[PDB]
Amino acid sequence: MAEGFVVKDIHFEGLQRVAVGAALLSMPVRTGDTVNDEDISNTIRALFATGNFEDVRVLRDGDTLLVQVKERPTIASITFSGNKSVKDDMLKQNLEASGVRVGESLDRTTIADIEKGLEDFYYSVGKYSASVKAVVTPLPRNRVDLKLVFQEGVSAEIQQINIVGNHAFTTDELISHFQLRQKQKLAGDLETLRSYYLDRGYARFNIDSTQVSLTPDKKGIYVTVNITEGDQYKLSGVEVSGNLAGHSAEIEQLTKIEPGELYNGTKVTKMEDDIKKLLGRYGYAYPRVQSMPEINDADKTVKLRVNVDAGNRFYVRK
Ligand SMILES: [Mg+2]
Repeated sequence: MAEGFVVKDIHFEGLQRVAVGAALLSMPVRTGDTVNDEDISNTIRALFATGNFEDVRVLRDGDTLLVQVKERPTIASITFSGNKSVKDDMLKQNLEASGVRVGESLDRTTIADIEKGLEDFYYSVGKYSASVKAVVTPLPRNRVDLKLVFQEGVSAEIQQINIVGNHAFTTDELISHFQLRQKQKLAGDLETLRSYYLDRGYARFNIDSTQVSLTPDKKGIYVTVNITEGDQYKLSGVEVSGNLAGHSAEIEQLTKIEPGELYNGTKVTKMEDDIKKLLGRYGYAYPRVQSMPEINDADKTVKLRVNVDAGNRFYVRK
């Protein structure tokens, strides 16, 4: 039951990029409230959850609730050095989708993760021995320069690949398509494998896991891909909704199909691209188009749900 004190006011220490107003709105307490250790735990927990801080302290000072913080440094610049097989822009992109980019905060605890995530990104191009080293340099105004040093290592060529879980198609049939029109890279093989099934009605197809064993000289790899085929599915309908910018009728006309035709992953992509192209011809250069299947295992059918948001109509007068 305890009691706790009544907050007469709140003092902050450490705020820099975080507005005091935004710091207060993110806190579960304000002046006038009676705060106890439980509330202080909530406040500390809440401030940390913003992701803005590297450390939060909250303690009573007479009638004042004192909030002391250590904001994450701001990433002023990211430099990739030593890479060549994979270019700067691609590495920049890979980090951006991973919560890391110039102008944002660097969570100093996640560093090892950034290094490992990049070394792994390298698996996408046949290099399983890459090593990445993050060099963080402290700047003024709590800023930081992030430099990543790469030793890409040797590329590995597929020595052998096995498929486990394929009954509908023979392993040789499937592998026969990994030889383009060593040959193709693993990443390409998986992409080809998936499409093979998705283009033939296997709406449930899934690559469950991929085991890759690197040879002692690290120049070859042995692959085992474990898949779940599932059954073939009939497409029973295509539903499109969202913000169609007054073109539902034309887009609706692009969802035309043969009721009950086989599900086909590629036709779906084509449909979407066709919708994008249609909206482009009206001033919309960046429309959001996503598709989610509604699978009915009962009678092996699929309803395709397409969401569309036309976006910003960009007018440019010369
Ligand atoms: Mg470079």
